[PDB]
Amino acid sequence: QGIEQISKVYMHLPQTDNKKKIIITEDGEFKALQEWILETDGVSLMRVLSEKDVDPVRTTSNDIVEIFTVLGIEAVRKALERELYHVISFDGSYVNYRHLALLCDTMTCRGHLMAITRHGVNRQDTGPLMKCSFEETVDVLMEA
Amino acid sequence: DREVLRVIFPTGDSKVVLPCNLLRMIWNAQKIFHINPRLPSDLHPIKVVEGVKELSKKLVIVNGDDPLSRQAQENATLLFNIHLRSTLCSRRMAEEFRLSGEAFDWLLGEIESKFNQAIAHPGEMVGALAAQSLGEPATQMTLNT
Amino acid sequence: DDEEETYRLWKIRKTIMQLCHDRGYLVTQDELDQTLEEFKAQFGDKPSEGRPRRTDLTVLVAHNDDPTDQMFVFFPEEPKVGIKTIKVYCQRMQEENITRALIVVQQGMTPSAKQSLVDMAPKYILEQFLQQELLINITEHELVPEHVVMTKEEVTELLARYKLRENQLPRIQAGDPVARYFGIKRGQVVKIIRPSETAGRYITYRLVQ
Amino acid sequence: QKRITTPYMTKYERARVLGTRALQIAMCAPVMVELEGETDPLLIAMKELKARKIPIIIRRYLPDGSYEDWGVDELIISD
Amino acid sequence: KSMESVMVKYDATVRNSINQVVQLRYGEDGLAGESVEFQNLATLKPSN
Repeated sequence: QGIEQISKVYMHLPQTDNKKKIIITEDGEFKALQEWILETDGVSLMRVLSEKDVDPVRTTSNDIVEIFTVLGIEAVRKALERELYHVISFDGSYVNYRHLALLCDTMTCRGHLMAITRHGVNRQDTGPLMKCSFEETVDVLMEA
Repeated sequence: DREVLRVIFPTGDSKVVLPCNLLRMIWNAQKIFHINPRLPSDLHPIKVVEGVKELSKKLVIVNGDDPLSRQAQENATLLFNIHLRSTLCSRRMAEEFRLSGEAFDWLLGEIESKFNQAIAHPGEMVGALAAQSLGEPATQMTLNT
Repeated sequence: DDEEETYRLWKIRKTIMQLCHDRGYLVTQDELDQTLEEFKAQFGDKPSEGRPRRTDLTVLVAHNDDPTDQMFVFFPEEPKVGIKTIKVYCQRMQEENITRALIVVQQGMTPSAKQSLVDMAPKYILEQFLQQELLINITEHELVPEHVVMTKEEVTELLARYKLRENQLPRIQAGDPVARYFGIKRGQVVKIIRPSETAGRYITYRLVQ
Repeated sequence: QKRITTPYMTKYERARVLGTRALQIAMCAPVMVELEGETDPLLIAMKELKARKIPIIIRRYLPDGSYEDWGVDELIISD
Repeated sequence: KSMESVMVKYDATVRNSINQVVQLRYGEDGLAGESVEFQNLATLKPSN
């Protein structure tokens, strides 16, 4: 039974208002409801979404290349923003929103996921005298 | 606007970050003019309505006249206008705040002047400012949780 | 089994009846909310040795603005599709005078077939899908904002209002799930409308290249 | 006309106008206010700004290649 | 080292070094993150 890669799946119902089901009543009041959620160890989301009696809207995964292949590019933007917010606000700290938005916008601007790394910066429409300040001066400048 | 807020904020919280404070600006105007919250006021309500309209007109973020430049302006200052209309309504400012006529033009003139100096300045290196604003809270991050 | 198989064919059908409704085609109202037992009674109880053969499921739709341009969708029978099998369809389009066509591939296709569809560029444009991907509408997910495609008269209003070129916009490659859901070609501009917590609403644009 | 930029003297243009005008005074340029016992070439250049009497024009460069010229008299001093 | 040359140009658009638009308005609102503070809506929470 089951999907090949997901190995262990837990079960619990939360008490926080983070994973609860918040509904608007007929009197327009916000009411929170405890609902069972499931968490796995292993990811193959395209199949888990296709199964029955599994919410296809709110189900997500904490790996973003998977969401990139499965959901798109804007979903990567929003998921990356959400994970940055969750790791920042873990110890009660706080950082303004404009910085998260600008970072997760310049990080997914050219269409695909380019990491802020050595060979992620190596590729853009940049000049020759900037790639000479990074460890491959002579060869790229000979090309130029 | 009440129905639009319920879809912008689905969870239901109310703590948002915005320009110039409004409750403190009402509290100030209640004391620069010795407002006595015990007697009837002289603030005609259709004055409140039209004053808030005229003030909302002079808050331009995207200055233009043609469409696609007249709807992006309404998208930019969408939340602040909702907040301003819900706080300065005719019922509340005749029931709780009880501002006078003289003390309302001051408040209107100050909202605009403390908004126009919150706009960003053309030339600040926003990129580098957002790169060290996230890196130093990476220092507070726990090593292995 | 067939209960799993009569369920999927109803689900995949309901998805496509929205996908073509998004692209601006005319789909009757009750076709959108066709419940399961109604589907089971119309097309057949089971496709295992049944009346639903994965043919008798095909759909032909006409555009709203113009009754001439039409779109077809095919459901191949074999797991992986060969060469003349699409030319069987290419002939079926050749006879009925329809250029917009889709094929709901069952499990896969051949590299030779991959060659056989990129050739007819100026005519008979076909879109290749997968059976698995159409099982869920990704557009109604939580993270995915609302996209809208702009006519070529509106795009020339941006670049003249913000005094831009078309190279200076944010880019999106025509290979991600929402670029194909809307059937987008290179050189088009799509408009995203998302709500934010500082302003309330923010409209951004993407160039598909 | 068609001036699309802000009528407020930004934070950076106020720091460069005060620096340049102060250096011109140190090299014997004629002042444009009635100072009273003032000697610091940067204290004088600050009270000329308070009186809107600095003879300098700012050329703002838009990112499409155009520009427009604002007289320091015409701008609303931020501070 | 990644994001060094992003800045706000004189028409309120946040552009890259090669003038590639990144945001049509800074922070989607147009305001500096220096003169803002917390408030309450007081319209979404109460009942009908």
